Amino acid sequence: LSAEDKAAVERSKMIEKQLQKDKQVYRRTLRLLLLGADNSGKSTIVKQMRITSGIFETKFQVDKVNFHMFDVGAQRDERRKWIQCFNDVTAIIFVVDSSDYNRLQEALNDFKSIWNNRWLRTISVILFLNKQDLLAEKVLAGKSKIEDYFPEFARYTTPEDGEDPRVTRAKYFIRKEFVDISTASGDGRHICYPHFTCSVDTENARRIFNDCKDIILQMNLREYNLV
Amino acid sequence: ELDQLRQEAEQLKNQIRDARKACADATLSQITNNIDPVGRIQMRTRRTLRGHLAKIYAMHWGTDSRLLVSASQDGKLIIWDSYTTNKVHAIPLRSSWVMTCAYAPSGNYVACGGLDNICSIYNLKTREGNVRVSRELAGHTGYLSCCRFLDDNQIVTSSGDTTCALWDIETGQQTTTFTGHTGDVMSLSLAPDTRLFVSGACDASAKLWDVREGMCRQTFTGHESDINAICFFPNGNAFATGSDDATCRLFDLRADQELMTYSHDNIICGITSVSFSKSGRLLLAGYDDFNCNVWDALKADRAGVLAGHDNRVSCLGVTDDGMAVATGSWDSFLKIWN
Amino acid sequence: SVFFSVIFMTVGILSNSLAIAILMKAYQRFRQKSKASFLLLASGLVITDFFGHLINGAIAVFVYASDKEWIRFDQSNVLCSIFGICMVFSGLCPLLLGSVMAIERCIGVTKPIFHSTKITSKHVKMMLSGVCLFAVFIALLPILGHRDYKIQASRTWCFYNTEDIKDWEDRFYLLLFSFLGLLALGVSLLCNAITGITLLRVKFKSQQHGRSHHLEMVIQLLAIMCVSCICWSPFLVTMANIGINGNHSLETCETTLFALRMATWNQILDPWVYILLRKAVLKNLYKLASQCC
Amino acid sequence: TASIAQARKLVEQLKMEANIDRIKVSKAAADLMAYCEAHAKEDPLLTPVPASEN
Amino acid sequence: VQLVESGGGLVQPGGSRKLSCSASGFAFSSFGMHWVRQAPEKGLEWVAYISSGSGTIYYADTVKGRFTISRDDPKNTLFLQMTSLRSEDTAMYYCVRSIYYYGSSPFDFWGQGTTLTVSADIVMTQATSSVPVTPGESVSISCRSSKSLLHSNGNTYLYWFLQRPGQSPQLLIYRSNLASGVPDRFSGSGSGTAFTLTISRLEAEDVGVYYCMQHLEYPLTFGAGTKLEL
Amino acid sequence: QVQLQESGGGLVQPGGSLRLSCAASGFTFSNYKMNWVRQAPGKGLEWVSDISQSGASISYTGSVKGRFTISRDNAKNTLYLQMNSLKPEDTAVYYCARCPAPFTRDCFDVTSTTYAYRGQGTQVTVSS
Ligand SMILES: O=C(O)CCC/C=C\C[C@@H]1[C@@H](/C=C/C(F)(F)COc2ccccc2)[C@H](O)C[C@@H]1O
Repeated sequence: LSAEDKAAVERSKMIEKQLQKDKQVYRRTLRLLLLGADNSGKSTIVKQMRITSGIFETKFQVDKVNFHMFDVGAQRDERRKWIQCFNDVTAIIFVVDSSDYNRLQEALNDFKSIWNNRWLRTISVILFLNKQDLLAEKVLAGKSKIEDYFPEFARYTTPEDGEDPRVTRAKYFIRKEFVDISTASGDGRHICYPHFTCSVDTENARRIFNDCKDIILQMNLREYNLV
Repeated sequence: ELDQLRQEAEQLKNQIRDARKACADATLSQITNNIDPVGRIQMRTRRTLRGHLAKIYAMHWGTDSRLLVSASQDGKLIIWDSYTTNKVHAIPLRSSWVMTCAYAPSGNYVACGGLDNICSIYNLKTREGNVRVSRELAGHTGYLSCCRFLDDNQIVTSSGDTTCALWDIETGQQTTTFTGHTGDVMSLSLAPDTRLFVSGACDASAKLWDVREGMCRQTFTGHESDINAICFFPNGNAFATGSDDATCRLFDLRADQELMTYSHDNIICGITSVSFSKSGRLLLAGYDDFNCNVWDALKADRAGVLAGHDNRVSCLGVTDDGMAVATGSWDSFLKIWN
Repeated sequence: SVFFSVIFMTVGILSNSLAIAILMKAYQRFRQKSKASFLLLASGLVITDFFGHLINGAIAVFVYASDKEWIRFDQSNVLCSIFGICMVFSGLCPLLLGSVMAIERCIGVTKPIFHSTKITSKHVKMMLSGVCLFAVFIALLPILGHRDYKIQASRTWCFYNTEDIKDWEDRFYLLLFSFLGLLALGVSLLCNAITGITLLRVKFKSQQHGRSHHLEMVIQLLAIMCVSCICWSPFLVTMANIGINGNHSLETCETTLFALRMATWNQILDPWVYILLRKAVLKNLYKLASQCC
Repeated sequence: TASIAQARKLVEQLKMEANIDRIKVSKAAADLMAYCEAHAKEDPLLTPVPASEN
Repeated sequence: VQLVESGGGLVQPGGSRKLSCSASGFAFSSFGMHWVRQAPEKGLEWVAYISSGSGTIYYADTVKGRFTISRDDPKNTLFLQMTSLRSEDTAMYYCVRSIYYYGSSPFDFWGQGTTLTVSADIVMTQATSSVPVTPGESVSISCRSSKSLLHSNGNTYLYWFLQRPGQSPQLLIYRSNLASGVPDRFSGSGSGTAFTLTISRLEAEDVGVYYCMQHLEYPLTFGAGTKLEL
Repeated sequence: QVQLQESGGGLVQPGGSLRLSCAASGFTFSNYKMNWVRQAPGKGLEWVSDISQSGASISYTGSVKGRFTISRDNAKNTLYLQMNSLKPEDTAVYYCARCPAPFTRDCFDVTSTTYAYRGQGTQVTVSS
């Protein structure tokens, strides 16, 4: 090996040390995905976190823990391709407008397609039922309800385990439908995380932190079990 | 009046179909029965390169069979040396969501891009020593899937917005634009003549475009699912395409029809990367079954299995001289086989 | 007596081989999802235990082959010293590594984000290197004190001087072994208990639907807290009693030999209870044995 | 109205593609076989090359 | 790229002096540094070499123990502390940058240097020292070494440096492989032992002294240098 | 080439019945999921129903839950959708979509706007 081979080996060792430092910095931070239809108010959720680019990154801090949330900025309606690149992330937050019933079926279909993915089957999904006040006002007005949209709502009752019982029954039925859709072909390797929030709720960061902590705990348990 | 144009297009499609079927006198299998079989070509891991902090997505060999460029989803372009195992360069990317990379034939520029919808070409022979952003061009409204170098001044880039364009490194503007496919473009493959290049998209269609004339000359719709891989034959007369149907199809430009369909009952995972050797007999296809398969271009028989990966085989590439073949998967390991 | 020794050696070799195989198979897959620090520490523990059991079995076979004539194959007192070092090492390694692993598991269960972001793989590697250096230093400590290991009354194993204890340094050493093992066992027990309590509290409060990975961990922790205690506590208690009383001990070397045998059963069963006694590992080994026969 | 323009462009593309000449399969197969037989001697993957050249 | 040296001058025998060198226009931490001396009316002579991050340091056998080279990456600076200066140490020192990889160009940029006045291995030798030639005729400079520089990998460790009166030595060929910034008129040929530098057209700015250097090992040894008068 | 020819449809009086057909050719019909999607004039693509490869897994939307009956035939490689009790809310274009990835439990973009594997769709209108 000449004097050049040793210099190349030293440069390779320096690059390896730099890559180790970059990997440590990458491990210190956590990554999250954000998905949702155009009708959903994900922009308000991004803007409230004050604690032609196809990708947008938002860096925030919760309990001295960094979080980088990545969201689609400018892409077409296709999702089957770029969804495989966002794998291995800590969690995925799917925003849904629970007020409008027309776009609810499309959101349910999208959630079912994302949950039953073959490559993303090892990543949990977080759901935030945004715009609860609008849904409450709409269901209390009496103009439109979930009866004409879903017949099962006519045979569903509130579980035994300042809000009117109508809104409670509606949100519990929505959560039950989401759980029944998620448990389908789940295999127990990843669980969903449903939560209720609005466009003014500031406690969403604590919920995201708790969900990420539970996901990391489940991953550590799966690692210890050698599944 | 849309019904008239619809029935006219249908009649034209039927005419093209019955004109192409008349040229199918015999299949390639009936002619390649007397030739001797290729046999089980056993391959061993000659080199193992580690250091990637994320999943390996794209790789490309330069003019020589020594240097190699690879991309990692952490925003890192690595320059590997297959002979000395030492890392040559490490380019930090501004966007980590990279999905493609290319090496110029002159060995001076390297392109990259992805979900950021911005194609960044960096210079490797910068007088200042450090890597500097040479040309960061934008304009596409979709994710970049593949990029290739035609010369030291022009570049071809694919995008998810179904519209491709030939970019100039000197000015950074679309020189020639094409019509586009029916779905998002997935992969490109240049011809050895550098004047034509065939592209495969999600519409199960492979279209051959020209550098001078911005239009498609032929169209192949033999597949049944999204085409994720494509590679042109060393002679420039045919090209193989791999889809998610666990089947590969060899379309010949001169014949303008499918000639060979590589498939197996036990194989169900889709094809991710396709590359040809210097002669073209060995076709190496990466599958999502954690293994790579070598097939014969004439006998269509399995010539070998590579199980040196523990995740989906995301990329593979054969050198220009056929000395070694690199394979990179999501396991952050780059295995260079004989 | 040599029959039991070679049987234990063979069983330990097979257990360590199976553990290394399963740990490599698990590391070839879990390295892409997590840090795989648990798998690396388990592999290192199994490797060092295998080497210790190999060295000890080879030395025991060499001794039994010479009809226990230490005056024949040992004139400069070189083999007995290495035997003692390789029996102060094996011991204190299988215990410090387990304590560090229990601490890491407790930190990951109580503070997952802290173990995932703050704790890196390089830190775990440096901790493992430091633990190995401390173990080999304590093993080389009697050699660096103008003394050496004395032949026990069993004439089959060299260790710290147990008979004719009149000075205070013999006492120090016997007592340091006993403590760097008692403190490690206590720390491991406390960490496992805290982890089990945390798992039970986080499971009893949640009623989503489950415990597919919590019950197995609780059973493993309980089995460890049982067997490690029942095995290592009598040996360390006997050693502490001999060190604090000297020659005034009541029982003979038979109790020491029984405690030694129970301890070598810790590290023959340690890879079993840590890797081989997992449901996935059990079914995989069963399928392999079925398809192989 | 953008559908009529797309339909006209598709019709024109099909008309321009229908004039492309095509040949038989036997000639292309023979050409590929000749190319493979000529380049077999220049393929270290097909013909095992000794370690002295690697 | 600029390499400004300072600290030279007159020094009494037995004293000490720290020659500073400020680098600009490039990544100082990426390139390895070389201190090379040149005696008045004589050839070149390598003194010391340091790598990136101070991980590998080498000195010439004649200056071992006396000189000490160091580099600071935060300030992008280089220093060479000298001890026990002798009467022979009067020379002009030059700081050169060199990066090592496949397709690189070591010793591509030579600094201005600074003057300092006081009071067995491979060696390169040249048979000819002065070649009078008209500016309309080709030039062929031959050279021979004592050991075959043809390594097992096949790389030829041969470097040519053209030093002009008043300017710094300029790199012409780093490996047959022509370097950057020089015309195509220069070419190199020969075997692992004998080497030949061919200049097709001799211009008015090509006059100077050509020095040969080998890089098979860390200890370097320059040749006598062939001067062209015109 | 993926061929999806649509048949049936038209103008139907309220309270009638229909039987829409979807002819799949050029691929193994028993290895792809088949979906029925609706498109209203001036609205977006809304998913209606879907059937898996083996015909065991079937699902419908809540708007017509229990009203329609979907079936598949691998021997003839044809999809059928029997619609009963049609209301004026069913005036829309029906599309027969296919999943691209075979042997998969599902696929993305089953109700996208522009899809290369979607037919022309039949216009089912109802008025009185
Ligand atoms: O019983 C006899 O007569 C022979 C004496 C046994 C000496 C070593 C036992 C060997 C075992 C290894 C044991 C060990 F793990 F190295 C010991 O660990 C420790 C226990 C406590 C104190 C320090 C060390 C092999 O598996 C088999 C071999 O018997």
